[PDB]
Order: sequence, then C-alpha cells, then structure tokens
Amino acid sequence: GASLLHLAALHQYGSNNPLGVHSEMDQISFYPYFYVKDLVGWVAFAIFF
Amino acid sequence: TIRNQRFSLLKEPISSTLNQHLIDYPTPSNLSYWWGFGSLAGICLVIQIVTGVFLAMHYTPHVDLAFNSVEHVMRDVEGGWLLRYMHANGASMFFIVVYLHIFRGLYYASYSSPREFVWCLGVVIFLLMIVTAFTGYVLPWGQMSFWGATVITSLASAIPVVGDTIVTWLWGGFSVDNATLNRFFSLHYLLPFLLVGASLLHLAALHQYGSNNPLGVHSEMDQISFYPYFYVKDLVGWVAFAIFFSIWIFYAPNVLGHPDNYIPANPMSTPPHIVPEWYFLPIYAILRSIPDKS
Amino acid sequence: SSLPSLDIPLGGVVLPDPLPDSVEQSKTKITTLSNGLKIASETSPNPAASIGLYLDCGSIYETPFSSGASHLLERMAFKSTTNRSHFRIVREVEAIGGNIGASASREQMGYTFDALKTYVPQMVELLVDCVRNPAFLDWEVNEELRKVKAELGELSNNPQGLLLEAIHSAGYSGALAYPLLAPEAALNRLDGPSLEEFVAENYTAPRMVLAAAGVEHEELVSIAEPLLSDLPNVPRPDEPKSVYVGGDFRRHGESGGTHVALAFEVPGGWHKEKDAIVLTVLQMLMGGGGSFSAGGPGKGMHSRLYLRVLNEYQQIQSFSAFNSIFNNTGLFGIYASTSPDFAPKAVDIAAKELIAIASPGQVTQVQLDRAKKSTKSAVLMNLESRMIASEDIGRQILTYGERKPLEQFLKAVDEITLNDITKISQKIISSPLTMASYGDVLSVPSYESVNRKFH
Amino acid sequence: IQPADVKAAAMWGVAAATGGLYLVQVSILVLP
Amino acid sequence: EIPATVAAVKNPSSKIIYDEHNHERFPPGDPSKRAFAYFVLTGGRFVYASLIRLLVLKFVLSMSASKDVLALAS
Amino acid sequence: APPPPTAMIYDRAAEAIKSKLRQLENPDPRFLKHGNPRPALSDHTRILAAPETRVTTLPNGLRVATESSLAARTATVGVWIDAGSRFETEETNGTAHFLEHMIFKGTERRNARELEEEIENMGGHLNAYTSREQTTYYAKVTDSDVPQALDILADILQNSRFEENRISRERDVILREMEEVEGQTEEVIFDHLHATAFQYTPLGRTILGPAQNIKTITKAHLQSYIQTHYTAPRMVIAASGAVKHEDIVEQVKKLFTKLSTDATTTAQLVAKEPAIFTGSEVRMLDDDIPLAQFAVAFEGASWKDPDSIALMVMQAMLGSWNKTAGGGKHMGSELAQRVGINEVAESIMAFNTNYKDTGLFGVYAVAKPDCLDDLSYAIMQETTKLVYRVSEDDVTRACNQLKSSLLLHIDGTSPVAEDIGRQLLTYGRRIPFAELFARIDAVDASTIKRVANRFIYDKDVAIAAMGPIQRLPDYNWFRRRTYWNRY
Amino acid sequence: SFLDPKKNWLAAQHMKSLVKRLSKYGLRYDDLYDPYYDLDVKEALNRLPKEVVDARHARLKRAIDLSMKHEYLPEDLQAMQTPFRGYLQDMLALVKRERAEREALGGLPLYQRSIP
Ligand code: HEM
Ligand code: HEM
Ligand code: HEM
Ligand SMILES: [Zn+2]
Repeated sequence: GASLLHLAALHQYGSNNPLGVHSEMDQISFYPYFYVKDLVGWVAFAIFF
Repeated sequence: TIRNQRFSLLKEPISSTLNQHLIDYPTPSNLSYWWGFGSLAGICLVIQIVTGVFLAMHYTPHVDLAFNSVEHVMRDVEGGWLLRYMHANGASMFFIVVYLHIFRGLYYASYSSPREFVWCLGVVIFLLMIVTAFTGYVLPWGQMSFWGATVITSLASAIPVVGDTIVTWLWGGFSVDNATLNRFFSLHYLLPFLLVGASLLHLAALHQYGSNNPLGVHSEMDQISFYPYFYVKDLVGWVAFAIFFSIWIFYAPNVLGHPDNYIPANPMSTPPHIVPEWYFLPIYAILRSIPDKS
Repeated sequence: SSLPSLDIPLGGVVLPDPLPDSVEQSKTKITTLSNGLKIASETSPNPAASIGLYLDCGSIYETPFSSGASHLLERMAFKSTTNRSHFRIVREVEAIGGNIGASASREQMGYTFDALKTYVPQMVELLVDCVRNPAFLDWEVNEELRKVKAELGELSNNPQGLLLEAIHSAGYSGALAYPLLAPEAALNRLDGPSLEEFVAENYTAPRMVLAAAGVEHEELVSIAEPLLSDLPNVPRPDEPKSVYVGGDFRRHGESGGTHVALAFEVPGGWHKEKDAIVLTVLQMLMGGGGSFSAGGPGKGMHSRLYLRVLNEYQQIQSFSAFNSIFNNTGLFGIYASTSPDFAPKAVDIAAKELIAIASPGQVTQVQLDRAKKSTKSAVLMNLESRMIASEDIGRQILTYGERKPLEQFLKAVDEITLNDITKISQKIISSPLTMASYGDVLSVPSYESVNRKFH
Repeated sequence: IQPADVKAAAMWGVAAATGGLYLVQVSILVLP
Repeated sequence: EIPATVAAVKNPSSKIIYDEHNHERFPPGDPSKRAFAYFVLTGGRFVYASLIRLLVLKFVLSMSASKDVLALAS
Repeated sequence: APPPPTAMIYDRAAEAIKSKLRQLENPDPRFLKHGNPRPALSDHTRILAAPETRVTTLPNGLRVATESSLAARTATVGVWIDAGSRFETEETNGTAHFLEHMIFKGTERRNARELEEEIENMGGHLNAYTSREQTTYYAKVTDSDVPQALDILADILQNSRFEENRISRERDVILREMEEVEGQTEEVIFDHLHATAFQYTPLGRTILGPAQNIKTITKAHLQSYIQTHYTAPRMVIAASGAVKHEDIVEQVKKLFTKLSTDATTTAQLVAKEPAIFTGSEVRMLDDDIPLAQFAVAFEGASWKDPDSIALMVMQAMLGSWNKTAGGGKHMGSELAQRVGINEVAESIMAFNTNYKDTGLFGVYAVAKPDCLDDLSYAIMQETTKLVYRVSEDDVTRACNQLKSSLLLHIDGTSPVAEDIGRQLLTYGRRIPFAELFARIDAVDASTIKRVANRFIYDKDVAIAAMGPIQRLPDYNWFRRRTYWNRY
Repeated sequence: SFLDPKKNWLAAQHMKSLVKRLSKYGLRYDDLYDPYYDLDVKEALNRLPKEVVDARHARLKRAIDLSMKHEYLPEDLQAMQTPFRGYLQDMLALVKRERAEREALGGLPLYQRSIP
C-alpha cells in the first residue's frame, strides 16, 4: 500500500531527470520506450540474483 | 475558477480523490437501509481482519498444538475469549450481511445494466469469502473441522481426468494432516487481502455507474452528496449491527456453531453428523441432493 | 462594554461648534506655476474634499500609431508607478478611505480623488505621483487590454453610446473623427511603450490643471509646488483640426427595433459662450424621454418632444434630443429608438420637429420660460456635489484659462429670447445633415432622401 | 492574535492530556 | 397560462408551506432549539468514546502478557 | 565567437525588459513622504463642523427640522412618514405603493396635468418612494421659491382627490411596473430572501404586494390607510439648503392643519405582530440563465441597537468586489482578495439592513454556475474568521472606510435632508458627526469578535438563490460552516 | 562575505567548471530554475516576453535531447555558448520583493502551493 501511494505521488508530479531541469518539452510515453529499459534492468538483476 | 491559492483542504490533491469518492459522491436521495447493509459488510470484513491478526498472534498451525493453542487463547490470554468469539461470530455476521446484500440486489434487479461488472465482481467476492471461511474453519482442528475438510476436499475427485491428482496435491500427503493444516493457515491468512482488493474493485465499478434506487428509475435528477446524509444512515445501521453482534458475542456465543468442534480431531472415529457451517448449508444441500457426486 | 443604546448621546464627546449659518461663498484662487501649470482651489463647508488633475489630451490628440491610447489610459489610471506598486497604491487609497476615478473624453481627461479634508497631502501626492510617474508594465497593460477587448465585445447592449460614436465618426473628418472606444485592430496594436511615449509627449506642464474643491489654497499650493514646479516648460503644440462635412453611418444588428439619430454642426463652440448657452437651453427645451420612466414631475415630461411625440405617437420606444459641445465646435441633434416598421415615419417626425423649432412663432413664450427656468435649476442643483464643483473648476480653467463665474451663465440664460432660439435653430439646420442608423436598418430611408429636407 | 493562538493551543493540550489519561488511567503517576 | 413554477418566482409570499408529513413544524415564533440536539449528540458521542476505548484496550491487552507466563514468573 | 546581445532577438528582448526593470528599481522619497499604506486612526474633530440642525415640535406632535446654509441657492423640502409596507393588514399589502402612485396625481385643485406643469414651470423636482417601514415625499427647489414647494407638498398630502379613471390608469401602470421588475434579479433575490427569512411576519410581505390585491383597491382602502397611518406624530418635515427655520416652522404650522388625528402609534403597532427571523432557504433553479445569483443572511440588529455600528463596520470589512473594480486582486478585505485572485465570482456585495427590532446581514454573491462551491466556501470562511480571528489593521481600515463612506455620501441638499428625516425617524434625533465618529472609534478587535459571536457564531442562516445552482451547497453545508472546530 | 571570481581563485575555478558544464550542454544558468520548484519562478516566467521564454524552452529541449543521445554540443556552438548571460534574476527579484511587501503589510498570498 505504501508503495502504491509512493507511485501515486510521483505520478502526480512526474519523474525527475539527470539534468534536473523542467522537462515537459521533450517527453515520451512509458510503454514501450522505458518498458524495454526496465526489461534490461530486470534481466541483469535476475542474473545477479 | 483558477486554483491560485488553496481554499479548502478537501479539494487539495492530498484529499481530492478521497473527497470526491467519499464526501462528494452524488447518491440517489431515496435509498433505504440495504445500501447500509453493503457498507456494513465492509465493516464486518475489517473487523474480521483485525481480530484475525490478533488471534494469529497466538495460534500454532501444528496438528499437535492447534486445539490446545485455541484453548490457550480462551483461558490464558488477557481478554482472548472476546477475540475468538468476535472472530467466529463475526464470520457468521459477515455472511448474514452479505446474504442480505445479495438478496436486496436480486429484489431490486441491481444486476441489470449497466452494473453487470459490479454483479460479476460481487460473485467473485462471494467465492473468495466461501474459500476463506472454509479454510479458516479448518484451523481450530476439531472433529467437525477435520472431517469437513476431509469431505469437501475429497469431493474435488469428481473432475474426470485430473481429479485424483488435484485431490492428492491439495492434501499434500494422502490425508488432511499437518501439511494440510499449515497450508490452510497460510492461505487463510493470505486470502482476506485479496478480498480487500476485490471489494475495492467492486466499489470502483459501482462508483463508475452511480447507484440504483428503490424505484429502479434514472436518478440523476434528485441526487445528494454522500456525506453527511448517508453517513448518518450508515451509522444508524452500524450501531444496530453492533447491538446484534454484541447479543451474539456475550450471551449466545456457541449457538451458531456445532458442539462437535470442541472434541480434538480423531481420524479413527467418525462423528454421526457431518455438516459444514450454517452459511454453507444451502450449497451443501444442493450438492447432496443431486446424487452422482460428479 | 456598555453603550448608551444609540438614542442617547454617547457619554462625553468633544463635539465642536457649528458653522455660522451662511458663513460665506468661497472664491477660487488660481496660481500659475512658472513652468506654465495651473493650481486652483476653493473652500467648502462640508467635511469632504475633491481633488482632481485635468489634462488637455484625448482622442483629438491621438495619432494613427496610438489610436486608443485615451481609452487605455483611462483603464490604466491608478496602476503601479515608479515609486509605488499597484498593491501599495490600492492599500493607501483604502487606508485613508478615499475614492479614485478616471475620466477620458475627446478633448480632455482627468483623474479625481475624494476623501476627508484631513488627508490633503496624501491626496495631492498620490495624484501627482500616479500622473507624473507611471510605469506602464507589460503584464498590467495586457490585463487591461484583455478587459477592454471584453468590454468592446459587450458594446451593443447600449445603442445610444454606439450611435453617438457613430455620429462623431461619420460627421467629422480627422480630429473629432478619431474614435473613442479603441477598435479591435487598434487594441491589438496598442502597447506599453506606446502608452509611455504618448504620455511623455502629451502630459506636459503647460496643459495641466490641479483643481481642489474643499481645500485651502495655501495648503494645496504648499504641498503641490515641490511636486510639479520642476516639470519641463514646453511650447504647447497646437490643437488638431476637424471639418464637419459628413453624411451617413449605417449598421445592421439585431431585430429588436431600429435606432436612428440625426445631428448638425452649430460651429460656435465653448468659446462662443452665448451660442453654447443658447444650445444648452434649446436642449433642455427639446429633451424628451424614454416613455418607460416612472420617476415623477420635473424630469421633463412637459418638454416639446415629450409632449408631442410621446403623448401622441406610441410604439416609439424612446425619443430624446441632445447636444455635445467641444472647444470651437458643437453637435446638436435628436436620438430616436422605434419599431422597425415605423422607422421612416419616425424620421419624418424628427425632421418635422427640427424644422418646427426653426420656423418663427412655433415656440411659445411659456415653453421658453419653462426651458430657461429648468436650465437655471439644472445648473444650480448641479453645482452642489463638490465632485462636480472641482470638475467644473478644472474643465473651465483648461478651456478658458480661468473660471467663468456662475453669474455669467445665469445672466445668459436669463437674457436668451425667442428670436435667439429661432436664429440659432435656423443656423444649425443649414449645416449638412449627419445621420446614423443601427439595427433593422434595411428599411430606413436613404441619407439623400432624408437630406431632401432641411434645405 | 498570538495570545488567542497560544490560549487555544494550551486548551487543545489540556484536551489531549485528558484523552491520554482516559486512555491510560495512571493513578501510579497521578499520586506523586 | 402561467407555468406555475414561474408563478412562484414572480410571487414571493411571506406564508410558506412545507410538507409536514415526516416532521411537524414549530410555530413561527418559537426559537431554534439548537441545544437539545447538541446534548443528545453529546450523550451519544461519549458512548462512542467509551466503545472505542474498550476496543483499543482489549486489543492491546490481548497482545500483552499471559496468565500462564505470570504463573511461571516464580 | 559568442554573439553580442544585438543579434538574437530573444537576447534583445531580455535586454529591453532588464533595462526597464532596473529603471523602476530606485524609488524617490519626495513622492513617498506621505503614503503609509498601513492604516491608522485620526481625529478629524478639526473638520467635522456643520450647521446645527434645529428641531421644533409643533404641539400636534409634528416634528420639523432644518439644516440651513443660507449661502446656497437651492433647497430640499420633504416629508418623511413613519409608515410603509410593513404596517399593512395582509389584505392591503400594495396600498402604500399604490397610494404613492395616486398621490402624485391630483387634489381638489391641483389637476395632475397642471400640477406637473407647475412643478416643471418653477424648475424643481418632486419625487417619492416607500420602503418597508419608511415613506418619503420630497421636492428639490430653489431659493425664494421654496414656499411654493412646501405648499404643494402640504396640499397633496392633505387634500388629495382620488378619481376612478386615474386609479384604473395607475392600476395598469403598476401592473406594468410589476411585470418589469423580474428583469432586475437583485431585487427579486432580496424580496425572496425577506419573504423566506421573516416569513409569517409583516416584514416578509413585499412592497408592491400581489396583483390580486392591486386589482381590488377601490380607493376606500386608500383613504382608510391614509387616515389611519398619516397621523401627525408619525411625520417629519425636513429642510436643507437655503431655508430659514422660523419661516419653515411658520409655514408648516399654517398649512399642515387638516391632518389625521388618531392614536395608531408605530411602537405599539410593532409591539403586536413583531418580526421573527426563521432560518430557511428558497432556491429557484433555472439552468437557462448565464449567471447564478444568491444571498445568505444572518439576523441583524435593530436601528437603536448599539451593535448596529459594529455590524456596519463588519460589513465594511467584507467589502464589495466587482469584476471592473480598480483594486482588483489587491484590496483591504480578505473576501475581496479571495474572490478576485481566484476569480470565483462576477461580483460580491456585503449588505447590512436595519429595521425596527430586527435586521439582516449578508454577502450577496453573483457568479458563474461552476464556481459556486468555492465561492460559498470563501464567503463562510471569511465570516467565521470575523467570528474568531479579527485583526487590528483590518478593523482600523474598516472604521476609516465607514467614516469616509458616510461623510462622502452626505453630499448636497437632498442627501442632507434625507439624512435628517431618516435619522429623526429611526433614532428620534440626528446624530452629530463627532458623536458618530466617537461611536465608530469605540469599535476594535474585541468589539468585532464579541458582536460576531453574538450574531454569526452558530446561528441559523436564510438563503435565497436563483439560476443555475446545481453546485450551490445545501443548507446543512452553510449551517455547519457557521462555526469552526479548530478553535 | 561576497566572494567573486575576481577576488577569489577558488571562486574562479568554480565559475570555470560551471561554465564548462553549461557550455557542454548549451544552456544558460537561469534555465536550471524549475517553475514547479518555487512558484515565484513560475510568475517571473509568466511576466517575461514570449521570445525569451520560447528561447528558454528551446534551449532546454536541446539539452534534454543531447542528454538522451549521450553526446554534447559540437565544439562550434560550444564556443558560441553564452552561459551566465541572465534573463530572469531581475524579474525574480522583483516578484520576490513584491511578495515580501504584500506579506509584510496585511495581504493574502497571490499564489500558493498545493498540498502536496
Ligand atoms: C519499496 C521500495 C520502493 C519502491 C517499490 C519504490 C518505487 C518507486 C518507483 C516505482 C518510482 C518511480 C520510478 C523511479 O523513479 O525510479 C520511485 C521513484 C522515487 N522514489 Fe521510490 N520506491 C521505493 C523506496 C524508496 C525510498 C526508500 C525512497 C527514499 C526515501 C524513495 C524515493 C523515491 C524518489 C525520490 C523517487 C523519484 C525519482 C525521480 O527523481 O524521478 N523510494 N520509487
Ligand atoms: C465483501 C463483501 C461485499 C462488500 C464489502 C460489498 C460492498 C459494496 C458496497 C460498498 C457497495 C456500494 C454501497 C451499496 O450499494 O450498498 C456495494 C454495492 C453492490 N454490491 Fe456489494 N459488496 C459485497 C458483496 C457483494 C456481493 C456478494 C454481491 C453480489 C454478487 C454484491 C453486489 C452488489 C451490487 C449489485 C451492488 C449495487 C448496489 C445498488 O445497486 O444500489 N456485493 N457493495
Ligand atoms: C487476514 C485476516 C485473518 C486472519 C489472520 C485470520 C486468522 C484466523 C485464525 C488464526 C483462526 C483460528 C483461531 C481460532 O480458532 O479462533 C481463524 C479462524 C477462523 N476464521 Fe479467520 N482470519 C482472518 C480473516 C477471516 C475472514 C475474513 C473470515 C471470513 C469470515 C475468517 C473466517 C474464520 C473462521 C470461520 C474461523 C473459524 C472460527 C472458529 O475458530 O471456530 N477469517 N482465523
Ligand atoms: Zn411604482
């Protein structure tokens, strides 16, 4: 439940970025562009685990 | 209206969803008390969860210790008889309230469009309640507990090709022993949270399509906010339910049960009268009436 | 705490002695600041003081670049300055409890402020600051421009002002023809730097009058000289020219009635005091009404137009006869609002009336006497309301360089005669007809057909 | 405004202490 | 004729009639009670406070120690 | 390599805006030596000097009051009768207004046509109006011609002649006037608010009354009403401008003699059938109207209540806001700031109405159908804030605004005469400016809090709403917002 | 104290490093001010001219694109970059001064941050 509230607040204001600047000019949808990135992360974590 | 400076905390983003869906949800102005029964079923679920957690702080899922652990809860724990009677009779009242909920739905044809999803999620909820109450009733490990578990699990053999395999896999070891006891404790602890999720989805779908009314007519002409108008009605319902449930807890706590569950499980002898709890009795009667167990 | 229940005097008060019951009639002191500015004041018995600052600027001085600066300046009157913010200005005005107003006309425009007589330095300082040192900020100007665009979008609700503007534009050529309500193209073109340049070019010392209503002259001058004496002395560039020859304006709108208005020249102007007074008396004789008012006697229900038209002709919504006098020019005429089917007959009736006043013998001595008495009464009852007193001081000093005493107006109205009325009507009808029409105009006669009369 | 604010805060503190005593009746702490 | 809902808009009357099938109206002169209601609500409110304290203490003391342990304290 | 700010139009724009900002950054003291936006009290005793309002009481009970300023050239002479639409008998509601309309017309010698011809020949004006419990017939005239106006007033008020044909014509006119008032939504809202707040009381009924009653006058009700309510003790003659008190007294004594001697005194009449505030609401939903207009109101104070001045101050510190107001987002009152900043209303106006033995106090908002809930929150929040947490600067600003508003409103000859008559009818005396200022200055934060607790804290409200009001909160919402649980 | 790169070697090195970084990504120092951060920057950007604000948005989009692509500005435009040529600090100071005055004497906040 706390994780869901965490995600709800973040989605209220949107995620940060490495530059730390306002970033509502260049944005893309989550799927599929970050789904595949997180997939690479998950598989690397699976190898580690 | 441009929200430059904040007026009300209820309209702030921290309490905005809660505001809408709890305080400001428009409701038909002519609802009777059976919508209160729906809210009451929610409260019964919460009561069951809390008392079950505090009971599981004292229950040992082993076959050699379960019954004596429950008698520990009744005799030694400070105010433990209250916890156990609340859990058992609260299961009973949960089923009573859900039955009244269902029968109001049938009477007013609330299952009709566009609330088909609400009704279907309700059916799923009812299945979850049945399973949870059954596996929980197996936990105290008495004569009725053990033998009801045996019978209801062994009627799963009626599946044509994979019946025996499923029965043995669910039993875990050719009988209803310690392995089944641990399995059932874990499942009984887990299922109520899936039940909470199902209840939340139930309410979300209903809130999508409004709410029926005793007339069954379109009801967007005369609608009032949920708070405080229906909170007070639900409160009257809750207090009356509390009086009913207190009558059951303190004065007649063992009426809704069977005396065979106070004998330690003995897989050798068989009690002469094996029946489930009173709220499974209609289903048991249908199944027993139609012969040829398949 | 205890209180005496408000029907009993409150404990111990230090209430002062009353005025001496006909103290005196205060005179207007005018001091000419050497850069060329005017500071005038007079004493008042009431505890309220009205202080205004009046400028010889407006639509006539507008230029194709500006074309709307006057209206925008009226809207942007008491905004943020180079010394105070807008919030500070509003807080000051509220703190002393006064009222701020701004008026923008074709020839001159003023900023007025009202408060108790105690707060004279505050009044004069805030006024001089807001006029002399404006900071036209882009965001404030944009907000006011948005509001002005909305108001332009809500203009048709009052056809009378629309028809006055239409008559001016049609029956004048350059200067008086410059519009007053800032059309949409001009509104889009307008800007903060444009306002800055316009103000800096026009708001100069030799065309500034600071007039007070209930303020001692010594106090006013002692607080105003350290705030206005250092303005640059400019050579007062000349006033624009405008010729009268003009015809017809016609605009089609909704289907509810038609509003037709006629007007003429009378080129005397405010400097021709006799003709201006005769024109005012003629207006008070003509006047009329809206046939829907239920006030009571004295509102001109026995005027010539009221009697004849309204008591004789029905289905005519409103019928008035008005005038507007500027420095060295005039504009007198008749407004009519009637049903679309009746409109040609309404134009005929208005022409009949305007020619009836012209021909001698058609105006009775009793009607003339009533008109003169009503004009004297209107002027006298208007010179109460100290706001009006200060406005009159400012306008008169801007026009004539002094304040013409009231006795002059009263004597002129006294001496007007039927021969004067007839001669002025004959002169005013000779000038080319100016006509405007608004509404279901697809049935009103042609300008030349109407102009067949009057000549 | 500050005197009223501190008075209200003290009143709420008294209410909170009363609720605390009601929830946890402690004559053991009350007596000394 | 007059649609009978603009008649009520155009004709405000000082004699206003309510339903009075579920609730009897006070005669106009009588004051608003406003006190009986709050005292009834207060009685119920401290009943609720008693109930809540009971439940909370039951749970916490159940999670507290046990009689057999206290016996074995020696 | 780096381009200069001359190129790069955005660089040029940044340079221009920075230049302007650095231009306006340095203030000047010679234009700031007197501002002080923080409000403070002051003693205008050196300024509050006005001629004494001489009052005389002719032994038939008739009060005549003058405030002469013989340096002027106009004057205002009028009669202020302590009677109005409140003192009817539930079947003669429109009698006062209809009698106004009739008494304009004719007497035994005035001949309405030539009466109005005389009025307009002397150049003056003649007007009248009836409130719920006040009636005024005044005339504005010039010097050396006042006596004709006074004689005309006496003649119309004593020897008026009512004829049937003029009564039919005025029936037609008043039916038209009734048919034109529903366009003015503010008056409709306030009429409904009065009816639903002071219901089953003489203050509930409107001024015009019902058309079914206007159709049944027959002039017997008119004559009975005038003979029963225009008695000598209940009238006041007032004069300002260029008048002489002795001349006015002599003329009134010589003229006002065919009066209606009687005993119906308004004090005893109000003793029976008093005014009783009853919290309720009326809401007329249309949804075909662009704007929703509503008003909430608490019970006010009577004319003689010492807390009436406090209520006036309180309605000054909830001051009105308009969509074309000069201040805009910057204003003294918190309610105006809330409304203007968030643009939740077209215009709000706080009203304080005083009657005998009762009154009203409210906020009169007018907004768009979608902002109504936020607007209602703002209104109730600011009112209960007045209950709980008033501030010294706000109180001082409100007092200054009230003093200024009263003294600026009293401007001219007719306003002075109206003030004299109204004050003589309400308090039995004309309150001097110094005493009025002392009474206002006796109001501070503690006074405001005490009065608001007396009138606002947890009290019933009466609501009248019209238009698209689906979003307007119900009665329980306002009723609960009349108090705070935080304190 | 007030330490500027003219009177401090450490400040000179700090400014040099900041200039190098901003030039690499080609965005002015004022572009780092988030409108969602303060809500005073939001007002200051609301008051600035459209050309300036559009240039700010374009520079930020270019920087974000370069960040995604994992590359830096080509050396030509890198030598053409002008960091620390401010366009916002004066307006932000004016907005904060106005807010301070309004708060200091009476006044309600013209804008407020939602919760959260
Ligand atoms: C149960 C463990 C947690 C889970 C599942 C979780 C989940 C998430 C998810 C899904 C996001 C959005 C994706 C992302 O930005 O990476 C996120 C963002 C974030 N989380 Fe958590 N989180 C957890 C613990 C924490 C903790 C312990 C903190 C710090 C106290 C934290 C702080 C943040 C912050 C600051 C962000 C915003 C990231 C950004 O800059 O855009 N999280 N988290
Ligand atoms: C965990 C048990 C359950 C809970 C907590 C629950 C909760 C609720 C709630 C909160 C509502 C909205 C309020 C109301 O209308 O009463 C509701 C409505 C409804 N529920 Fe359930 N419910 C449960 C079980 C069921 C079951 C088993 C069914 C039937 C299969 C069902 C069918 C419905 C229907 C049809 C409605 C619509 C109400 C209407 O038409 O007005 N519910 N439920
Ligand atoms: C996560 C929440 C829950 C937990 C942790 C839990 C835990 C337990 C435990 C430990 C027992 C055995 C203690 C005893 O013998 O009295 C028990 C019994 C029982 N539970 Fe639950 N339970 C939960 C929720 C529920 C729910 C939602 C139901 C459905 C109504 C339910 C129905 C039962 C039944 C019927 C019994 C047997 C009653 C008896 O002892 O005779 N439980 N539960
Ligand atoms: Zn009338």
